[PDB]
Amino acid sequence: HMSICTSEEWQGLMQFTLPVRLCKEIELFHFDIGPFENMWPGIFVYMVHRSCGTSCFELEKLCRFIMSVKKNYRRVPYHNWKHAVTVAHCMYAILQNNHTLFTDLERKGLLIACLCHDLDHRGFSNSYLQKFDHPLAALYSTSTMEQHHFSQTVSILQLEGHNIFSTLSSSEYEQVLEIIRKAIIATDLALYFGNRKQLEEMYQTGSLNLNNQSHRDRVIGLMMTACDLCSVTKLWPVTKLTANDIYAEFWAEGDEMKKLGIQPIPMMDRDKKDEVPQGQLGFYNAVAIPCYTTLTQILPPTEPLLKACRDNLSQWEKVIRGEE
Ligand SMILES: [Mg+2]
Ligand SMILES: [Zn+2]
Repeated sequence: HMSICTSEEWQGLMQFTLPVRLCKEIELFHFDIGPFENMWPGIFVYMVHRSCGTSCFELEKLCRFIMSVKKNYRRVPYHNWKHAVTVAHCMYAILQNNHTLFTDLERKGLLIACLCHDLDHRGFSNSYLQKFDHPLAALYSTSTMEQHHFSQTVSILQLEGHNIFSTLSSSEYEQVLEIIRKAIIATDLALYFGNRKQLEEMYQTGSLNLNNQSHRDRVIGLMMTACDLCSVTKLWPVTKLTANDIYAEFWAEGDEMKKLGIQPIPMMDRDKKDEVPQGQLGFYNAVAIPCYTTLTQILPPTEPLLKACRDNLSQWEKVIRGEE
């Protein structure tokens, strides 16, 4: 059921060399992978090597894994291969700035979880799947697509010559799969609200403790949200172009809902584009800003993400004032 890369594809990646000029840019939070499409797989290899080490994974298996992952993302407007690499780069930047707070196993697991976190996304939301009783909603009662993404991740690792984690001890192997499962499930925004509220309380009361596994799981979960939403932390033109893709996907879902006799929420209605700026303001105030605010309190080095998010909030406010 999984697509598999070709030999030409993974061998090509093995020989790829990242232009020297980008080495410096990739370390920055605001880096936009957009203008370097042919280099995306190579950029991921580079980040894994820098964060985890050039020998952390057998190169041949890592290249097969990456190119097969790319082949299992669909040609949808937003939850595609570009989104996966963008989210993984944000994780790389967060890890580089907070390196020793995380174990080697966590860094490998998180970069991989980010690349695979939307695997086989079809362009439809959990709301849609559950509303119309898709088979996936029966199999996965909550966090439907996310449980599916994790299942797809395991399926790729099971492809011949694709298991980049086999060299881990049996104990660490189970530990990394759990890190990945929890990280992918955390990308279900439905869970973010409670996770952020809990973390803020733990932080403020001083009970937050990183040697407490349940606390670590929650911090990692907020990092996942922060990376998944990072388009709001790029330079405005980038943030604006990405929003176009996000809505293109939403509108296609809304179109299907109308065919089934259900009026879509305004956000998914292509006939209600005038409501988008206010909708963005609402998302930033209720989701994005609080997310990066709490992440910055827990991990000070991530402050640049919050500053960028605040700048974009101001940009959406300018749009509402008619200053676009
Ligand atoms: Mg997702
Ligand atoms: Zn995502």
